[PDB]
Amino acid sequence: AGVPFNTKYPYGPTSIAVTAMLKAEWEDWKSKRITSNGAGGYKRVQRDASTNYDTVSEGMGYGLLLAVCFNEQALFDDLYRYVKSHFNGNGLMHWHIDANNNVTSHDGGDGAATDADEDIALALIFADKQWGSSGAINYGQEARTLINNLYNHCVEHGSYVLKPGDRWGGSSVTNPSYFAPAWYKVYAQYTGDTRWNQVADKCYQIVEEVKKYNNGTGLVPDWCTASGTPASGQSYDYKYDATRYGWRTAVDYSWFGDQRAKANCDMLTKFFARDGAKGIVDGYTIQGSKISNNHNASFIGPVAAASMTGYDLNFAKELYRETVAVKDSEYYGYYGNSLRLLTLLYITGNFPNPLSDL
Ligand SMILES: [Cl-]
Ligand SMILES: [Cl-]
Ligand SMILES: [Cl-]
Ligand SMILES: [Cl-]
Ligand SMILES: [Cl-]
Ligand SMILES: [Cl-]
Ligand SMILES: [Cl-]
Ligand SMILES: [Hg+2]
Ligand SMILES: [Hg+2]
Ligand SMILES: [Hg+2]
Ligand SMILES: [Hg+2]
Ligand SMILES: [Hg+2]
Ligand SMILES: [Hg+2]
Repeated sequence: AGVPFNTKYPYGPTSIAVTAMLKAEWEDWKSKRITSNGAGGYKRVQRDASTNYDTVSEGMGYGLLLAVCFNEQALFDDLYRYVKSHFNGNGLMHWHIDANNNVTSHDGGDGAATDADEDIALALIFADKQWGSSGAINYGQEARTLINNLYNHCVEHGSYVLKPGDRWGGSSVTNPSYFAPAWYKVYAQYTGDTRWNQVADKCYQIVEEVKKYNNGTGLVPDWCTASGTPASGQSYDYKYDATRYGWRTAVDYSWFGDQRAKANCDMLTKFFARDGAKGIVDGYTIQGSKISNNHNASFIGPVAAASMTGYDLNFAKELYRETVAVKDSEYYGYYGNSLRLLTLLYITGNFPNPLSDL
């Protein structure tokens, strides 16, 4: 079960590359990121020294996606027990918890962050399909409950706009890096709730609006309104949020053959081909202007993911090599190195649709 899946994506390349390397990188990530300290009897994904080993719900999502793909059931279950120990009044995880297991003050730590719970829900579907739900945790039941909570609290019911939190945002402000059409199609097929297809379509419509303002680069902003225009007081640049877009959105092409995903990801990949793999930096305006110049793991792997849609498979190979080569030092070892491992799973053929023949 799990890595190596030995599956072939139905569209695009099977891999742009490995199994031994992935397992070694997983053992390293697990050693550094997983702890029982401050985990309430369970396990949690901690951030790094730069934020004093706190936990964010997104990190729980990453850890569950990784743990199921690496066939780590006992660990998955303990991570999920920590998540459940932090569901808020809406059934969505508190977004920010300190190292002592207290929800944080002054930053809306009680509220949830949609991208985290979307990943947690997808990971639960994988767990159901890979291990079955008759054991200690009924993964399928937990997934259905979470998906229902996501739809009820995190989707505008008329427009289908994805909200960034359960108690704020929507058409006046949301986050393109949270957009996950392939996840939504899986939710629709797994649960039978077809409304998730309209949520996916709305994400593509937003990206189409953003094309009016991104000067043909394929870049997306960290935050924007439903008109694809700046969200007040929030970054409109392609920075540490937006970088996840190429990862989440290329998957719809590989799993479902979505031509909108390919058209968009080809644009993004083509933009990065201007400077090449070594030239990727950690901040651009959406018109392409560099605003930061660090070359790190938060930005390389997602471009490798976008490259899966086929703009240039030779460049894709170079991006794979760069993704492997650039690993962040440990003081800042949480975010980039997590995206690196997630994207490495995808671009090596080890992130199959959980509803497919595994
Ligand atoms: Cl997963
Ligand atoms: Cl993953
Ligand atoms: Cl949206
Ligand atoms: Cl949320
Ligand atoms: Cl949406
Ligand atoms: Cl939007
Ligand atoms: Cl896309
Ligand atoms: Hg995975
Ligand atoms: Hg997975
Ligand atoms: Hg939410
Ligand atoms: Hg959306
Ligand atoms: Hg937007
Ligand atoms: Hg895309």
